[PDB]
Amino acid sequence: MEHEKDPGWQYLRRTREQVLEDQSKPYDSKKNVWIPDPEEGYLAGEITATKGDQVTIVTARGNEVTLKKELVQEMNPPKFEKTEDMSNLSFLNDASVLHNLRSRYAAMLIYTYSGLFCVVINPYKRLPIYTDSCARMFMGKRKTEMPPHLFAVSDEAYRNMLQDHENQSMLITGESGAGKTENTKKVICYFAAVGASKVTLEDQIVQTNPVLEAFGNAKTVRNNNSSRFGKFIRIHFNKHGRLASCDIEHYLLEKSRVIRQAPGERCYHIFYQIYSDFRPELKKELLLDLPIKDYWFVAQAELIIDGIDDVEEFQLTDEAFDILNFSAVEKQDCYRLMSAHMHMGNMKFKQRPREEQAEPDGTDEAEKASNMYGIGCEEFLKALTKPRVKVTEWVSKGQNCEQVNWAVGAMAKGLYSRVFNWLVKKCNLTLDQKGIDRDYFIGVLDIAGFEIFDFNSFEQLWINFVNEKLQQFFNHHMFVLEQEEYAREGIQWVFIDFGLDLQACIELIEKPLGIISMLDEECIVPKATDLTLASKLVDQHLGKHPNFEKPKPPKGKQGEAHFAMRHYAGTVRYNCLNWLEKNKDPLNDTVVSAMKQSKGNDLLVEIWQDYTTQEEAAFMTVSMLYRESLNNLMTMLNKTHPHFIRCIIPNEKKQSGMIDAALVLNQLTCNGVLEGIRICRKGFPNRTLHPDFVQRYAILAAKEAKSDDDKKKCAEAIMSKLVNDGSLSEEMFRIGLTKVFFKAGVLAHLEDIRDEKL
Ligand SMILES: Nc1ncnc2c1ncn2[C@@H]1O[C@H](COP(=O)(O)OP(=O)(O)O)[C@@H](O)[C@H]1O
Repeated sequence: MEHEKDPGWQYLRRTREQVLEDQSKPYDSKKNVWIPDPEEGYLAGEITATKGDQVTIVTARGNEVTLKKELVQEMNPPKFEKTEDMSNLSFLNDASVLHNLRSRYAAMLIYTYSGLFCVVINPYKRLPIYTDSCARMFMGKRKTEMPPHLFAVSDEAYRNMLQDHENQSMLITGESGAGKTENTKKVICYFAAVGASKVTLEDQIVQTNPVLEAFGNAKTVRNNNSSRFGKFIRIHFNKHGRLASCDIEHYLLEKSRVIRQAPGERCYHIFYQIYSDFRPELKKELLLDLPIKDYWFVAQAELIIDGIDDVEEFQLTDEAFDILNFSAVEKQDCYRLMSAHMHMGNMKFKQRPREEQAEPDGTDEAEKASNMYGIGCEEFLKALTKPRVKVTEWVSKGQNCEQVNWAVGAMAKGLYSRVFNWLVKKCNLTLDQKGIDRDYFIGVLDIAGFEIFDFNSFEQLWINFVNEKLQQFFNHHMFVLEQEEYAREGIQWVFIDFGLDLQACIELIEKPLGIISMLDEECIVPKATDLTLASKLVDQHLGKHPNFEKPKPPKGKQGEAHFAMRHYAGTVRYNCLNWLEKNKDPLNDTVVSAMKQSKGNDLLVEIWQDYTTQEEAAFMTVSMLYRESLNNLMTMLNKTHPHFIRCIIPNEKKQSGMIDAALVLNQLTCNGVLEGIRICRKGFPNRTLHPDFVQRYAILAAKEAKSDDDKKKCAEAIMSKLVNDGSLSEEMFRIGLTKVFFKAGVLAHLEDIRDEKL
């Protein structure tokens, strides 16, 4: 044809010869089954005997086991090998979902539908499925008429927007390394392609990527180019489909990374880009006269990334600034602040014997940082070692070396955070051009899933709270669609909103004197500590809220913990150490004041404009800003039609084609996929329009099938015969106004009788 000529088609759908070979395997619906297996998650076997509540099974490895029947899962026939939408399987169970995804992944078919979910398993290699010619194949095509692909989901959202006159959202989730960033970039490019009719808006949208990834992405153990911030990117269009504008919102930037690197990790890419040989004189202008290995804040672990050329990356970043209309002075002032950060991390201090007051231990690095900030080194060091506190008089407050080091790290994190916020805001101004009406938008949300670590803190609480909200959002969306379908089919049975399954945990976190409220209140109580917070939380909730628990003893390498919560993804042990400090984000106000007075670095003055000093003043916690931000995100998502992309990391080795079955099953458990298949299975997983049912099953009831001119009455007549024959129960189906609805396993049984009689 023409589809089959494109190189991407072999990575989208098997040939007829590969399919017939897939379907050419021995199979007995009553013999071949799946059993639990520690290594492989599930293992194929054959029932050789059955005895009451038990079954004897020879597994694929040859051994013989005896199991309770409740552990045995039905295996799908080979005609369902590599099925494109798993809600079509005859048997909707965990073992079959795992098998189908693994079979597709082995053939580098990385996209699979699962009803409302689009699952994508990271290929860890280049696939030719994202080219212009591949994208054009999906434009205007019915999603059900094309193989699974990110572009089919994207094009359906775009057509929905135009035909339904409603905003859309694309929610992309998954663990670190699963593929979120890559999918997000390709979605944005697809929308910029379909919405495009001497520097175009589309060009500038794309150029945000090098800038935002230089300052917001870093090498981690899990991912060489890990985005350390969540993001919501809205692509605005007029009512004719024309690209109009784009805006970006960022969430939870990882601030600790600019002062600390764990083994195997790097700081944000930008420091190594600036230092690279792309612009050799830049190091000299920035007074970066030591090897990069000697700058403590960026050199605690790795300095290079296998496969990444920081020279070429910096060229792309430096050019992107220009394309995005940053001025030469803005760009240089930005680079100077990055230099200042590296110099600050190398400043040393000491105390003389029996002195509590820190003094500089040499001043060369402080002078270089001050030069980058455009301020005097003496006032900078005085602000740092002897800050002033208003109490109606300015008093000087002494600092020891521990306090100075704390203050330097806090300043460096808060200054970097504000540079990043400024880069986003500047991008947003560039991308907001005159010309095209902003009638609708599609919002792309890319943020990490649940995080359950050995040690869970304030940052994990917020990301897990976010994901409770997002999973409830999915559950509610699924519930509304089911309810609306039954309603218009005249089959309404009354069921409770699936989103209520997450509401108790959400309330524990978000209600008055729930977790966040108690933190906000305690953070301002004189003499309060992390321990008084924790006792208050236990006092308010333990034994009164079922999702609040005392934590298990530190098994394995779990740290100490003050309380535990039962999240959607499991039980999380939280440690409240430093939560009061994290919630207030205190800075050295005297240092900020000196920076806001700088005459040598206008960008430095700009990025502190959101901060009010003591002198300017003469309360908003972090969680209050986060709560407002999340509430605004959710209010907006609930005024859109959402689409769901679930990225899966296949293994821990960045190995293409290899599946770690335990790791994959765990993600499918925690990301809603397996629970969605269960909920599907327990309802009416299958629906067939009356005419197609009549043609499908006439042979089982040929007189009934032709008994009436009205196709609905013919379908009813067939079903009445099956119920009369005993080969169907009235409970197993429902006749709708336009479709027949089938409980789990009922359609397959009807296929069995149809094939037998055939
Ligand atoms: N669809 C894909 N095609 C090619 N490579 C991919 C794809 N998805 C992920 N990768 C690879 O895996 C790495 C991690 O993916 P990424 O999207 O950065 O994960 P996440 O953003 O979820 O942390 C990428 O840098 C890239 O090498």
